[PDB]
Amino acid sequence: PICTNCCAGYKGCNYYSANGAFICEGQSDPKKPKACPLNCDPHIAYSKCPR
Amino acid sequence: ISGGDAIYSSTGRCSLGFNVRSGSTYYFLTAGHCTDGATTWWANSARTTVLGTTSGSSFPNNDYGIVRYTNTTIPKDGTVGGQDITSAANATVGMAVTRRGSTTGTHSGSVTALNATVNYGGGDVVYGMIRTNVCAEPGDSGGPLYSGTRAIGLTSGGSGNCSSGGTTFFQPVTEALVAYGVSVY
Ligand SMILES: [Ca+2]
Repeated sequence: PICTNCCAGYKGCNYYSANGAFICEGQSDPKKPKACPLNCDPHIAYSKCPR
Repeated sequence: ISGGDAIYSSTGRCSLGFNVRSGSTYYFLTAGHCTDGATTWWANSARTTVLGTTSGSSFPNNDYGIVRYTNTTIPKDGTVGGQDITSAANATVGMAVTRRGSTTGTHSGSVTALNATVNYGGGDVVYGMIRTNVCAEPGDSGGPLYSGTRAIGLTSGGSGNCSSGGTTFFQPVTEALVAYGVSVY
C-alpha cells in the first residue's frame, strides 16, 4: 500500500484503512507545504482525491 | 542491514539511522517519533525477520530513539548503504551532506541553518534541529544524514518531496549518542 501520514498527505485527498475506514483528510497544501514527521502511518492503506 | 534501510513495527515503517554499539552490544538509532509506542522491529514488511526491541525514545522536544538488536545473525554494517561511517560530527552551515532513506534512496544537499525549532502541529514541537535543502518523503524518517564518513543526523521531518525539492530537518546524532552512551563504528 501507500506510505503517508495525515500531516504529509494532501488537502483534497482522503486517506482510508484497508477496511475502508476514513482516517483523515491530508493536511499539506502542494503550494504551501508544511513541515511534517516522515513515517508511514500503519492505518492508511489507500487514498481517494474526489474530483 | 545498514543506514537507510526499511524497518517495520506496529508504529508503521521508518528507516534505520545508524548501527551503533556499546562494547560488544549492538543497537540501531532511528527517529523518536518512530520508536514512540513501538516494541518489536522487523526487517521485512511480512514482519517475519526480527531485528530487536525498542530500548529508548525521546520525542517530542528531541527526535531520537534506539532499538537493541536481538537477532544475532543479521549483518549489522556500520555503513549507510555502500558508504562506510567511521565517526560522528556536528553540522556546520554550508556542510555538504547526503541522506539515505527507505522511500527515496540517496539525495544530497547542504546544511542551511542550525538550531531550528519545528512545529509539526498537534502539540509536537522539536528544538535544536539541523535544517537542510535535501528532500525526503514519508518512510524516510530516522534515516541517516552524513558527510563523507561522518555521521551527522537522523531524519526528523520536512516539507516538499524528491520530485519538486524540499526542506528537511534532522536531529543531531551526537546528542543521541551521548544520551545512550553508544558509538557509531
Ligand atoms: Ca563503519
